[PDB]
Amino acid sequence: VRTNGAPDMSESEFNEAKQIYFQRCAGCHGVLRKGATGKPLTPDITQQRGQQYLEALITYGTPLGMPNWGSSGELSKEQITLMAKYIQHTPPQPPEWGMPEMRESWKVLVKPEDRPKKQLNDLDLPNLFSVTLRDAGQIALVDGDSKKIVKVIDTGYAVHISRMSASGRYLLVIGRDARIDMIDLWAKEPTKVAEIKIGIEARSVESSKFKGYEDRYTIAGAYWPPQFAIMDGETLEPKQIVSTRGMTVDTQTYHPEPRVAAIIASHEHPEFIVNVKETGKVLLVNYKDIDNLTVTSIGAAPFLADGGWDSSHRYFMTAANNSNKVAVIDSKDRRLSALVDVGKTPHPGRGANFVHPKYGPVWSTSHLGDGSISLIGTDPKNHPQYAWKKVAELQGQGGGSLFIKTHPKSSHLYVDTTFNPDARISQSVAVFDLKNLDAKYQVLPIAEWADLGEGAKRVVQPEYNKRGDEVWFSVWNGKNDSSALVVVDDKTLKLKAVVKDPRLITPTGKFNVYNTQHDVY
Amino acid sequence: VRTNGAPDMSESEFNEAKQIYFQRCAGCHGVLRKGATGKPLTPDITQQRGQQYLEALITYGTPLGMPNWGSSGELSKEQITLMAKYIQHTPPQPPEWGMPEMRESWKVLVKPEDRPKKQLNDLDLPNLFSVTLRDAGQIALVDGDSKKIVKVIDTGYAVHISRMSASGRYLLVIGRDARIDMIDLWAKEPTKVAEIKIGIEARSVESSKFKGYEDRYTIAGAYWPPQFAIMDGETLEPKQIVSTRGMTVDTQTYHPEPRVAAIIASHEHPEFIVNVKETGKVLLVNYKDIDNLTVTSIGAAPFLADGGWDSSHRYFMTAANNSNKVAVIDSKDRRLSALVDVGKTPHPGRGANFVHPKYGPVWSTSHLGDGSISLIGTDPKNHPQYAWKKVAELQGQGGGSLFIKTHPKSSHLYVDTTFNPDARISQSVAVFDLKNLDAKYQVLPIAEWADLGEGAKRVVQPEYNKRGDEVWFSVWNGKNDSSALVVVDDKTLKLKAVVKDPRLITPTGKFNVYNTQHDVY
Ligand code: DHE
Ligand code: DHE
Ligand code: HEC
Ligand code: HEC
Repeated sequence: VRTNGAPDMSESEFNEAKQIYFQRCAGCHGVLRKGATGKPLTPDITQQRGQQYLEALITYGTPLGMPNWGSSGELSKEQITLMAKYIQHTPPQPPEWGMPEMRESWKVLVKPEDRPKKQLNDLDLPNLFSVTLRDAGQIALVDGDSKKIVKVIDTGYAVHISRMSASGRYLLVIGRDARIDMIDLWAKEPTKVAEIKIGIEARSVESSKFKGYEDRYTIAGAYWPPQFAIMDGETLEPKQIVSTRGMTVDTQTYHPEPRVAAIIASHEHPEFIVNVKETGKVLLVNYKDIDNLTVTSIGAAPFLADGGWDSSHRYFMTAANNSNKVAVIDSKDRRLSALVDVGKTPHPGRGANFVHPKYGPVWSTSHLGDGSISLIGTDPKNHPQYAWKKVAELQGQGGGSLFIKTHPKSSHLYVDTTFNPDARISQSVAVFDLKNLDAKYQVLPIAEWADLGEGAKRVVQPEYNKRGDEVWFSVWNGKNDSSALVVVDDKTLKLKAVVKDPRLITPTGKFNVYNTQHDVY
Repeated sequence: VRTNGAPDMSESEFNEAKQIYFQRCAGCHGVLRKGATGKPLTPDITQQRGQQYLEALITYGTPLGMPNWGSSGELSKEQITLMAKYIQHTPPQPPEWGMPEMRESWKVLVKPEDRPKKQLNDLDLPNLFSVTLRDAGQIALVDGDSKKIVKVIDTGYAVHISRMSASGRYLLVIGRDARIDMIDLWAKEPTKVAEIKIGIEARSVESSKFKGYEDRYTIAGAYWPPQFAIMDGETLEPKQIVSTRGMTVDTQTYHPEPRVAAIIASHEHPEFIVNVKETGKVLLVNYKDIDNLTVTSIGAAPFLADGGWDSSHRYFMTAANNSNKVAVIDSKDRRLSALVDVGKTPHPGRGANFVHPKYGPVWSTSHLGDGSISLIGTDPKNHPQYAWKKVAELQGQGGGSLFIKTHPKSSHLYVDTTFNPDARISQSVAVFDLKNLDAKYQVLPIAEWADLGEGAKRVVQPEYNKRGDEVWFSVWNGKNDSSALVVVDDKTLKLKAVVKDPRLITPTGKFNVYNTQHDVY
C-alpha cells in the first residue's frame, strides 16, 4: 500500500484504518472523504498538513464539532497513527451494506414482551420536547410544562434528527452515520429498547403513519449505499432493503449513486414517500404487503431536496437544488400536480402552512439569500384560481434563515435568521401577524432574553408546544460556552420562560412529540 | 494499450475495435466475452490461437453460426486485424445504453399516418407462421394454408424470437444483440416500419396484452445493461428505461448486474411480468400511466428462468436454474402462490396445458436429463386437492427435449427430443393421447417424412395452426445442407404436408400469429 506522496503502509494496517473510517469517520467526513459536516480529508489536503498535524487533531479534537478520540479513550495512540496515514492515501471505494451487516448491527436491548403494557411514568408525553444536543452527542427530553430536562439519552456523535411513531409511544433518532436508536417513552425512565445501522451515511427516518399501521414499520434512507430499508416498527428488525440506483428523470441515463434526500410518511395510503436526489424521483413505497413491495416512481425535478405536507396532508411540497421550482406531489392520486415557479431558490424544509385571509390555505417557504418568503396556494378544491401559484411574497429581516413556523391554533408566523451576517439580526426572530400581513414583522430579542452575553448566541428553530400557545427557540453557543432555550407566549408575544441546565450542550433541533407525531406545521 | 501477452496497439485502434465489438460481436460472444451463442473469446483462449488463426476465422466464418465478415464485405481487412488484436487484450467494462443511445438507434421507416388504414393484402394473417431462419439472419413468413413462403424479411444476425402485437397487426422480432424490428402485416408486401436497439445483449420482447391497450406498448428486457425499456407500441419510440440492478431475494445483498431472463404480458391487469435472474424477482410493471410507473416486486427463487401461463392465463409457472421447484406467480393478486417441488430440474419454457381426465386442468414441463414430463394442478377453484402439486409423471423417449406442445382443440401432447444422444430418437417426436395417458406414446418419424437423407436432420419445436388440426415441426440441417418443415394432421396423426424452398435456411422457431398473439398453449 503506497499512494503517490505520503506514508507507505500496508494491508494489515490499511484495511484496519479503512474499517474504522467507514464505521466511525464517514458519518461526517464523507464516504469518499469529499466532506459533509466535517471538512474534506482528501490526500492533497491531508498531505500538506503532515502526519503530526493530523495526529494532534484526531487525538484532541476541535470544539467546533470534531470529537477527541485519544482523550476520550475511544481510539488508541497506535490506531490514531494509522488513521493519520490512511487519510493521506487515495480514497478507496466504499463498502456495500446489506442484510448481513444490518442484522449484525441489530440489537434488541428489551424484547417487546418485556416492555411495559402501559405508560409507567407520570410524564405528559405529548407535550414533551426531544432536543438535539449537537456536540454532546445525545438528546435531551424536556418537559413542556415543568420546563425541565427530564432525561438525557446517549445516541451517538452524529445525532441528526428525531421522529415519533404513530402511536406516540416510540421516539426514533437517526445519526448521520445511519445508526438508529429506538426509545420507549413508557418505561419508568424512558430508555433505548433497540438499535440498528442501515448504511454508512444517512439523513432520513420515519414511521408508518397511515391509519391502522401504528408502530408497524420504520423506514430509513441512506446517502451511501444508495438504498433505503424498512424495518419492523416494534423491534427494528430489518425486513426489506431497496436500491435507489437507476435512471435519471431528465436524461434517462444510469446513475451509480443516487442519495435519499428525504422521506415522509403518507396519510392518504399505507406508503412512504422517498425523495431520491440525483435521479429526481419521488418514490411511493407501499407497505400493505412488505414481502411483495409496490413502488410508484414519480418523476419530478433533478436534484430533489427536502419538503413538507400542505395543510390537508395530501400534497407534498418539495424543493430542488439550484431551482426556483417547487414540485407538488399529489400523494393520493400518486402524480405530479405541478412545478410552481416561486421567485428565487426555495430553502429546503417542511415549510409553513396557514390560511391567508385573501388567498385561502397556503404553504410558504423562505429564501436564504434575501430572507423573503414565498406563498403558494394549496386548495384547488375551493380556491382553484390560486392553487399551485406563487400568490404573494413576505419580507423578513434579511439573509440566511433556516426555519419558519406557524400553527393551526396560532395567528403568528415565526421566522429565524440564524446565518444572517449581521450578528444582531442572527440573534432575533421575526413574527408576522397573519391577520394583517400588510404590516411589518415584529422583532423578538430571543438571545437578549435568556441572558448570556458571550459569543454569537445563534438563535435557531421555532417549535410550538402541544397546545399552540408556546413557541420554543434554541439559543446556540458552542460546547464550552453556555446555552439556553427560550419560550414565548404566542398569544402575548412576551417572554414566558428560559430553560437552563449544565446538560443543555449546544441545543439545536427541538421536536415536540405531538407535533412531530402528527406533522403539525 | 498493452495487455499481458499479445499485440500492443493503442487507443485509436482499441476504442475502434471496442466499438465494433459491442455493436457487432457481443450479441453472441458475451459482453465480457465469457461467451453465449458463440464460444468464449477470452485472452488465454485467443492468445493460444494467434493473430493469424483469428483473422482467418473472422474473415471466412464457420458454417455453424459464425458470420463471414470479410467475404460479405461487412468489415475491412484492416478492421479485421484490429479485432484479432482486440480479442487478445483484457476485456474492458461494457458501456451503458441509455436514452441518447436508444433514440440514436431509433428509426421510423414508415410514419403511422402513412401506413394502410386497413389490411392491404389477401393474406390469412391469423394462420400465418413466422419462421426463424437461424443462420440466414432473417425470418420467413409462411402461409398456413397455401404452405408457401410468403415473404422473407431481413432482421439481423442474432434473430432470436418473434412476438405479436395484441391487435394482430404487428410482428415484433428481437435479436440477441437487443435490436428490435417492427413489421406491419397490413402492407401490400408485409414490411418493416420501425427499429430500435435497447442494449448490448437481450432475449426478451412482448407487447401490451390487457384489454384496451392494443398496440399501446412494447417492452424489451436486456442481459446487459441490467435494464428493461418500454417503447411506444406504434412507433417504437423509447418512453421509459428501468434498471434491474438491486438486492437479491435470498441474501438481500446488492447485485451489480442482474439479467432479465424473461418477460410476459399480463391478462389480469395492464402490466408486464419481468423475470430478473440473479436477484430472483418477478416484477409486475404497470403501464396504466407510463410517466409514473408502478412496479410490484414479487420475491420468488434465486436464478429465475423462463415460464408460461396456466390455462386460465392467470398463474405464471416459472422455473429456476438448478432447482426442482416451479414458482407459481398469481398475476391477479400479485403474489407468490407456491413453490411446487416437481421431481428433477424443470426445463425452462412456456410448458403445456391440458385437462387431465383424473386431475383436471394441469400445466406440464419436461426434464432434459431423462425426458420425463411433470404435471401440476392449476385449478384451486374447482380442484384444490390438486392445485400446485406434482400430480403425475409421463415418460418420453428419453433425454434432451426442448419443446412440448398441446392445444385446447386437440387431444394430443407432442414432445420433441432434439438433443437426445441417439440420432434416431432426435429425429422423431412423441405423441401422447390425452384421453388415455396410461398408454405409451406413439413415435412419429418426422425427419423420415420430409425426405433429406443427409446430416443430423435435427427435429425441433411443435407448433399448431390457428384451427388446431395441424402441427408443424422444423427439420433442422445446417446452412449448406437442405431443410424442411413438416406438417401433421392432428386428428389423424398422419403426414399432411412437407414445406421446401431454397430460402428455408436452417428453420428453427415457428410462431403462428394467432397462437402467439393469444398465448395458446
Ligand atoms: C435532508 C434533511 C432532513 C430531513 C430528514 C427526514 O426527512 O427525516 C433534515 C431535517 C432536520 C430537522 C427537522 C425538523 C424541522 O425543524 O423541520 C431539523 C430541525 C434538523 C436539524 C438540523 N440539521 Fe438537518 N441537516 C441536513 C439534512 C437534513 N435535515 C444536512 O445535511 C444539513 C443541511 C447540514 C448538516 O449536516 O448540518 C443539516 C443541518 C441541520 C441543522 O443545522 C440543524 C438545525 C441543527 C443540527 O442539529 O444539526 N434537521
Ligand atoms: C429466455 C428465452 C426466451 C424467452 C423470451 C421471451 O420471453 O420473449 C426464449 C424463447 C424462445 C422461443 C419461444 C417460443 C416457444 O416455442 O415457446 C423459441 C421457439 C425460441 C427459439 C430458440 N431459442 Fe430461445 N434461447 C434462449 C433464450 C430464450 N429463448 C437462449 O439463450 C438459448 C437457450 C440458447 C441460444 O442462444 O440459442 C435459446 C435457444 C433457442 C433455440 O434453440 C431455438 C429453439 C432455436 C433458435 O432459433 O435459436 N426461443
Ligand atoms: C462528526 C460527528 C465527526 C466525526 C465522527 C469525525 N470528525 Fe473529524 N472533523 C469533524 C469536523 C466538524 C471537523 C472540522 C473541525 C473544525 O472545527 O474545524 C473535523 C476535523 C477533522 C480533521 C480535519 C483536519 C483539518 O482540516 O484541519 C481531521 C483530519 C479529522 N477530523 C479526522 C477524523 C477522523 C480520522 C475521524 C474518525 C476516526 C473523524 N475525524 C471523525 C467532525 C467529525
Ligand atoms: C452470432 C450471430 C455471432 C456473431 C455476431 C459473431 N460471432 Fe463469432 N462466432 C460465433 C459462433 C457460433 C462461433 C463458433 C463457430 C463454430 O462453428 O465453432 C464463433 C466463433 C468465432 C471465433 C472463435 C474462435 C475459436 O474458438 O475457434 C472468433 C475469434 C470470433 N467468432 C470472432 C467474432 C468477432 C470478432 C465478431 C464480431 C466482429 C464475431 N465473432 C461475431 C457466432 C458469432
